[PDB]
Parts: sequence; C-alpha cells; structure tokens
Amino acid sequence: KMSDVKCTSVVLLSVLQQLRVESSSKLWAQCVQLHNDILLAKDTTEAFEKMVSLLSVLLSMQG
Amino acid sequence: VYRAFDIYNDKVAGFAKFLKETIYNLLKDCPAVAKHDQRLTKYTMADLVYALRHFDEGNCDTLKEILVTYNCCDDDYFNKKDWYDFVENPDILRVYANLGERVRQALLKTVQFCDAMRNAGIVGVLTLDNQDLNGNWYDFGDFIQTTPGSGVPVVDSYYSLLMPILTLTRALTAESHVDTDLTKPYIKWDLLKYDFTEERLKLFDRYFKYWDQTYHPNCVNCLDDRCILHCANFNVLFSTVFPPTSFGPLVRKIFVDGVPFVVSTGYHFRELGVVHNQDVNLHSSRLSFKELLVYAADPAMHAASGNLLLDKRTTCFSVAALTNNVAFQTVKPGNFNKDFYDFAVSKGFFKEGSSVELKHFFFAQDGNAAISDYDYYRYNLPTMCDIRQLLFVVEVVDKYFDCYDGGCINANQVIVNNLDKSAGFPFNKWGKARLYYDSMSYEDQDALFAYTKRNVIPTITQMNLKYAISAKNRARTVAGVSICSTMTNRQFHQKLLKSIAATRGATVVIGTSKFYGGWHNMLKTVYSDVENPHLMGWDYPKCDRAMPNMLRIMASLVLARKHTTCCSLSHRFYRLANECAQVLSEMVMCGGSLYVKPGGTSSGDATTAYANSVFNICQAVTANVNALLSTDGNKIADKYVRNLQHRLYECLYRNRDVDTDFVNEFYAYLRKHFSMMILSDDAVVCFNSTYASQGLVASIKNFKSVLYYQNNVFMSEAKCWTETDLTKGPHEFCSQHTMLVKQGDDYVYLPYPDPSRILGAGCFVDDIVKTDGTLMIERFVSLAIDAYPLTKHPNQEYADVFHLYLQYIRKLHDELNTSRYWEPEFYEAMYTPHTQ
Amino acid sequence: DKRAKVTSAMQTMLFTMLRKLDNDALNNIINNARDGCVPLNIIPLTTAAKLMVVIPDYNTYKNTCDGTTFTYASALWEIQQVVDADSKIVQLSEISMDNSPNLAWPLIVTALRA
Amino acid sequence: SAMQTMLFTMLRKLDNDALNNIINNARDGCVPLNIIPLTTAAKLMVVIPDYNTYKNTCDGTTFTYASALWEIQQVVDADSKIVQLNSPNLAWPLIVTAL
Ligand SMILES: [Zn+2]
Ligand SMILES: [Zn+2]
Repeated sequence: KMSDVKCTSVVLLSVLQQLRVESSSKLWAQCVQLHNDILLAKDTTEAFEKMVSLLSVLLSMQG
Repeated sequence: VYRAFDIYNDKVAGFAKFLKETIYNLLKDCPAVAKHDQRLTKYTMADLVYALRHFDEGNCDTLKEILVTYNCCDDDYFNKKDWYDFVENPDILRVYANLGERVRQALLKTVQFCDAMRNAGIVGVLTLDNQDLNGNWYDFGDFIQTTPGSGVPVVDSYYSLLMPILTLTRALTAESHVDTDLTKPYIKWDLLKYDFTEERLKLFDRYFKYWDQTYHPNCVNCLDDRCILHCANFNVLFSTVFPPTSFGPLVRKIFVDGVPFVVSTGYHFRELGVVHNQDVNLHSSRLSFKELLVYAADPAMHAASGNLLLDKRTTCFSVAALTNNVAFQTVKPGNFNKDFYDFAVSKGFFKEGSSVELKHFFFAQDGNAAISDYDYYRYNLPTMCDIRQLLFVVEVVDKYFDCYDGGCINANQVIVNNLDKSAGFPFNKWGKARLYYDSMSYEDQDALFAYTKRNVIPTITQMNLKYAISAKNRARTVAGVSICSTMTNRQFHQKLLKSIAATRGATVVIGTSKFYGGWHNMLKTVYSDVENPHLMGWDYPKCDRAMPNMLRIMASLVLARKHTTCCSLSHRFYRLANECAQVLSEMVMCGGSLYVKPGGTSSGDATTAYANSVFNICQAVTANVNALLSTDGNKIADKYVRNLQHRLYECLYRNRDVDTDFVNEFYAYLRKHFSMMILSDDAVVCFNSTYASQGLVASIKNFKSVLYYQNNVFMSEAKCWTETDLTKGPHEFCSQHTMLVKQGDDYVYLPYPDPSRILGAGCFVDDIVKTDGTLMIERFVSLAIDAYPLTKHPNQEYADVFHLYLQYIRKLHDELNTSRYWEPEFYEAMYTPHTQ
Repeated sequence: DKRAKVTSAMQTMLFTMLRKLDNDALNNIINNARDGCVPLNIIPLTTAAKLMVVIPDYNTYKNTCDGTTFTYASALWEIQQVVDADSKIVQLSEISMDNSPNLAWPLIVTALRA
Repeated sequence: SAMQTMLFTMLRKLDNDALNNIINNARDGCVPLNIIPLTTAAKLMVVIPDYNTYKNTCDGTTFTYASALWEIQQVVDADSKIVQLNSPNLAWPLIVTAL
C-alpha cells in the first residue's frame, strides 16, 4: 500500500513539470523538495500527508 | 606511559610506540638548546606527528590532550559527536590551524640548532623525539665531535616524517603577512607578479636550509620523475602563501594581421612552478586549423571578453561570467512504466513485509543543484606528503604495473569507441567529437600531439547534470573535457590502457567481463595460496573530490614511466604539465560562467579508472608500510620479517638511491601475504589473518589512519567489511554480491545484484525508450542477464524476480537456440565458462 | 566538407568576440609588466567594464550591495539592475527584511564600473 | 495529455480520504489558491462559489478540508471586506483563509 504512493508521486511531478511549473523557481523548489522527501518515506502516513501537498499544487492552478 | 619514538639501531628499527656528555659544552651558546643540568614540556614533536599520522577514535586521548593544553580548543569541544571528520564539521581545520605557528616556530629552532652543530663540528642524526613541542632540543646521546666548522647534521627522517602535518596545521600562514607577524596586515602583493621563484628559494633557505637534496622551483629544470615529485612536493607547500590570483594560465598579446589577441603563453602551477611555451610567434597570419583549435580552447579569449563575476553561493575562486544571464538547470523526474508495475503487482510483488521493495528512483533536483554540488570541492585541500615514504611507494607500485607495455602511438592506429561524447566548451556548440574526428586529418592530429609535447594548452571542461537512477538524493554531475585534451591523452595512453585491460590474473582487473566464469577466475586469482586467509574491503569517501594533487601527479608519473624510449624527460615533463592544466586544475564552465578546480579527478576523463587504480594500490602499499613500521621490533618473533622491517626503514630514511632487490623482495612479500583485486576505486584483499593480527600487514585501522593523514577524509566502519569464512564470496565488489553454488559437478562463484535495483531500473526508464519497442526489450534482456543468478539464491522471492522478468520478455516478444533470448537457457550459457 | 563549416564557426566566434575585448585597460595593464606577461585571473578583475553578483540570500546582500554603489576589486561599482532567478526585473525598494521571503532568490545584480 | 488519465486513475486507487475529499471538493469549484501547511499552521486561501454547500465546509466557525480541521480568523470575499452571515447579495468567490 506504500509502493503505489511513491509510484503516483512520480507521474504527479511529471505532469507538474509538463504544466511549466519549472518555469517558476519558488514553486519548483518546494515541489521537488517534497517529492524527493516522500521518495525516502518509511512511514506511509507521511507519504500521504505530503502527497496531499503535491496534489494541492496540481489543483491550485486552472490549467 | 607509552611514548612515540623513531628508533634505528642494528637490532630494532621503526617509528612506533615504546616504553620509557661534553657535547652540551659546545652547544649552549645556541638559543634553541634546552638548558641541561630542565623546563621541558610533556609531549614532544614525535607524539604530535604520531597522533596525527596514526589516528583512530577512542584511543586518541593524547591528541585531545595536546590541543586542550596549547589552548587550541576547550575541554567542552570533544563532547559534540563527530568532531574529527573533515566533511562533517570542517571547522576542525581551524582548530588544527591553531597549532600552525607552534609548528613553524619549532622549524626555526631546528635551522638554528643545526647551525650550531656545523659551527661546533658535530656529526649526528636529529629525530623528532629529541625536540620539545616548544621547539627546544635535548638528548645529546649519539653525537660525535669532529673538526670545528665542519659539523654535519642529518635531517632526512625528521623533515620527511614531519612533512604531512605541515599543511594540515597551515604553519606557513604567517609568511603571508607583512614582516612575518600574526598581528600585521596581509602583504599587498603586486597583481601582475607571478614568478615568486626568489620567494620560493627564500622560504626554502629559511625553513629547510639543511635539506641535502636540491630543490627546483620550476620543475622544468628537473632531472627525472623522482626529482619532479620532490620539487613538486615542495612547491605544494610553498604555493599556499602566494596570492590565489597569480596562478592559472599566463597571457600575452600577439598580433595577427594587425588585430591583437590575448593568448596563453605559459602556466603557473602551484605544484610545477612557472612553465613557458617554446613555439611562440608574436606575429602571425592566416591561422590554420591547429592554431584555431588551440586559440578557441584556452581560457585566454573567454576570461577577457567576459564580465567580472562575484559568486557568493560558492567559496571556489571565480573567474568570469560568460553570459549576461545566469543559467539555472533543473533535472526532471524519471518517466514511469505502468505496464511493468501492473505486471509485477499482478504476480504478487510489492506486498507488505516483502524482502524486495522499491528503493531506486530518478530523483529530481531544483535549479540550485549544479552549483551546490560543485561547492563540494571545498573538501580538496593542499596536502603535503612524506617525501621518502612516497618515493619508496612509487617504486613499489611500478612493480604492480611492470606486466604491461606502453608507448606513444601514431594517429592512424587509434581505436575510438562511442565518439558521441561532449567535446567540451566551446566545442559542443557545433557538434560532438565525431565531427572533429572526421574533420581533422591524421597529420593534423600528429602535429597537435607534437605541439602538446612542447607547449601547455589549458582547456575548459563543462559540468552538466546526469539523468540516472540511484538510491541517494545527490545530484550526480558529469564533466565533459575539451577534445583538445582527449585527442592527445588518447594518443599518449591508449596502448598502455589497452594492455591493462587485456591481461588476466593481475592485481588490476579493469576490463574483464564477469561472464563465462570471469568472476570465478578473478576470485581464485585473488585467493592464490594465502595462508590463514580472510577477506576485506574498504570504501573511499569523497574519492573524486578530495584526492590530493601529489597523488594525482604521482599516478600520472607512474602511468608515464612506460615512455622511456619514445620521448625525453622534457617531452615527458611537458606531457605531465599538459595533463595537470587540462584535467586536474583547469577552468570549469558551470552555469554560464567559469570557475577554477582546486583539484580532484575529472569523471569524464578516459584515463580516470586507471588513475584511481594506481591511487588505490598506492594507498594499500602505504597502509602495509605504516603497519610494518609502527610495529615493536622486539615483539616480532619471525626472523625474516624483522630483517624486512629493518631494511625497510633503512631504505626509506637512510638510503638515497632505489634499492631494486628490496623492491622485488617487498613486492613478493606483499603478494604472498596480502593479495589484492583492484578496480578503479573498489578493492578486495585476501590477507593472511594471523600476520594482520600482530601488525605485519595492513588491517583496516591502517587504512583509516592513512586516509586521515594523507587524503583529508574520514573512513568509517560502516562501509568497510571483513569476511572470516571464505566459502562465501566477497561481501561487496562493484555493486555485485557473490554466492557459492553447485553446477557442472563442481562448485563455482556467481555474482548477483540487489534485486531492488533491478526492479527499480525496470519500473523507471530514462524516457529514451518509451517511444520504441525494441530498446525496451533490449533493456529487459539486459536486466534479465544481470538477474539470472538470483535463481540459485536460497530465498524464493529473490528467485522469482528472474521468472517475472523472463515472462515479461516473453510477453513483449508475443506482443510484437543460442540466438533466441526468450527461453531461460540463453542466460544460463551466459554464466558457463565455455565460451560471446 | 563540414570542416569548412566548423572552421568558419570558429573564425566567426573569435572575430565577434574580439570586438568586446579591447577596453584600453588591457594595453595599460599589459605594458605595465615586464615581458608583457600577466596572469589571466587579473584581466577581468581590472579590465571588465561590468560586474555581476549572484546573491543567495538577504544576509549576504545587506553585507555586500549596500545602497546603489558598493566597493569591490579595489574599485567603485554602481548598481545598474537587479534581476531575480526568473529573469524578472526587481526594484531595489522591494529588497527588505520583511519582503525578502517573497523574493525568488538568488538575485543577479548587474553593476557598472565608475 | 495522456498523463492526467494515467494520474487520476491511480489517484482513485490509493483510496485515501485526504485525497478524494480534496478532489470532489475541487470538482465543483471549491479549489484552494496555495498549498496546505503540514506544520506551522500557515494560511491557506480556499475559494468557494456562492453557497457551494457551505454547511459541508464550515460548522460553527470551524473549517473542514482534506480531512483536517482549520480555525478561521479572517474572511475576505471579492468585495475586499469581511462579510458576516441575505444569501443572494454576495459575490462568487469567498476566501475563508485560516491558520
Ligand atoms: Zn628538481
Ligand atoms: Zn612516450
């Protein structure tokens, strides 16, 4: 139940990069910070808790 | 009660820890002499050198006491864990630097003390033990009077042993201030001044007046490789007081049909002194291809047309900013293959509590990564090595490489592989190396090589970020050096490198495939009749970042000893100088700007793996030498190794010329009792455990101490492994494990990788595959070939990885004998020693 | 023959990059030393007409780029432009302690020699 | 394209309350404008249309979102003035930023 979290985080960050979030600096910085943070997660609750933040970064935009 | 001594009799010799006349009536006039009868301190200079040369935690009580007593730091400082590291808490350097002046003043006393003896006609040997930490001298025991004014001192062992801690404590710092004082402003050196030769000789006569051998401030005047190493070792120490802006390429204005260019016509190396080109034309016309290639490659044009830059992110010396805008590069997250993950979960993989998981990912980095990673060169410090010790080791290492053949080669007989590599800045603007190799003709290549035989051509290397899988968070940069360097280094080194990569059974196993029994043959070669053998392997922290400059020059000088009939000493010297400027301390194109490398090794250099192999062998030999010389001679019972230790010490600090017979004897001793298998920086050893338990060969603490005092890193027990039961193969070698299996009516050793890495590389791809269905199946066959041995592992889950993969190749073949790759046998025959 | 294309590119690069080369400080810094041989690490430090500072955080800016003019390389530089790490123009009034978290560091400060 | 359909398909499959409750809340139009703070109780601007089932969002000046509870201290709508709660005389966006 923890592999699919780290597995969908990858496509989350991929689509975020495809939405040209990388063009901004302070957005891409925290996006990659929390993505790499949950790629080292050893407790699934934290992985979901930061998956919330990345999904929010996806949903805060209207594109 | 124990104290460090440097003992040399006709019975016992060595630098190790032990227990416990009228001459003074002719030396009291000297101010350095301590008053006999008095007023002496506790520890001597021998204790300091021992504690800083043979260092391990837990038993470093004397080093801690010394620092506290001389007010370097308070008692409270040693309560924070992990102080002694050079990577974590680099501030320890500052603490060490507070010993610096106490180590400089002492040197002054020495130059005074000997001056008394030569005035009093006294012959004898000065040892670190007879000197106090305040600098005074005593223990007039082995001195013999002679005619006054003709006294001669011996300071070979003293200076040689003390050399490693001269740069660690930065003792010559006070030579950078005015009037040589610690409370006065810095010397305002001229900015156009670069020679410093007279200052170098003044420093020599001020500190090392009685050093018998001659010192060449410019190593172009040197006689042989040994003299080059000597004078370069001295230049390393003397270059740390001169302004950092006075090094790098030297430039001059030429005219080409009127228009003036600024070109490189020399180079000021901190190790090799000042070097001046020999084919210089101040007036030219209609530059041909060679001059264009050289003139667009040197940093002369770029640092002069570019803007001044002050980069506060790093501490590396910055030169210029080639573009108005500053570039920030980001690396994207890795693409994910959904088909394979669905196939794996449909087969029962990635369940809770499993042994195999996902731990290898394409980590993503922000725009501040390249400069953050490049700032890791702060771990490369100027290190001065013991000269006698290193001069013996460079003779021992060449025995390990006396099996291959070398020689400079022509341009036509050059084999090029994967010509699509970054040709460096500014050559990657108009294509890859393939274009340049098809444009230049053969005589153009030969003329360029001859040019580098007589001139120095500094180049610019570009640092990029790599798109690669890993289990760590780091950035994994890539350095691409200029093709004007690769062409000549290939022409210089290819014949030796191909010989190193074609012989089997030697200590260096570079270029040997693990298929067809290769792993088994290599292992059995490692065993090779060692008595009571154990296995052991170690790790190099920050290997390509902290590797010193003396060791890199020594590695180049060892790899260049094969050129005894194809080029002269000056030609060999200009080749060495070209290499140091081109790949050791050249200018890096990071972002859109240029910085300078304080040293280290270029990962993108075709002569890298072999140079690290030489450095690994050198560290091993140094470890055995310091283990054999730090042993109490009395407690050794064997009558052979005690004479070996005696003649070892006599050949290091008492004999000048190389004694070949001892070189062969000590090489044979190492081969018999300490066998090695060396790949670029991963090493395995099979060692006689009974000898290593009493200090006759190198343990792991000897490697720990050697790395501490010579490589400016700290090696911990976490990544170093030992093996007492030989039936299991080595714990770790080149990201592979080894297991003993029964096939073909006998036992063999097979290598198997971590299944987590294989699964990770199967799930995540480099995006250079998702478009095509043939590269994907080729990649899956590659990981199936790497994963086949897992079938023989006791664990069933490990064995099922191969079955998953094979069914996946089967499905991809369906969706679209020895040639067919979908049946398992094709992978079985990959590991049978019959055959590619 | 692509050798012609590459050599033409090299010649064009060299010629175009010679235009911005001679600032007349080069000739009075080269003839000021015997043999006309100077280190390359001093030509941009005493000849370039423009300066670039890459400021990672505020505490460095408050110590380096005080006001509209600062002292560096034993010379005086006037701040010509400040640009954040998105190639967006920034005014010197925004750079304060309280506003600093809103700023997208690092900042490239382009200055002129005067 | 071809990635959102490969993203939300998995997103439904993780079956996490903190995720589905965000998607359906953002489905009809109640999306945030910044990131939700894991720690330090930072502000989060959440825009809600004109009475987009406000009862399912706030209860007694207490915000529920992402299966988490937020205490409201300041509300500003499109009129840039704090409005108290008749219903039709409002604007479309209502920022109920909370710490
Ligand atoms: Zn010499
Ligand atoms: Zn040669």
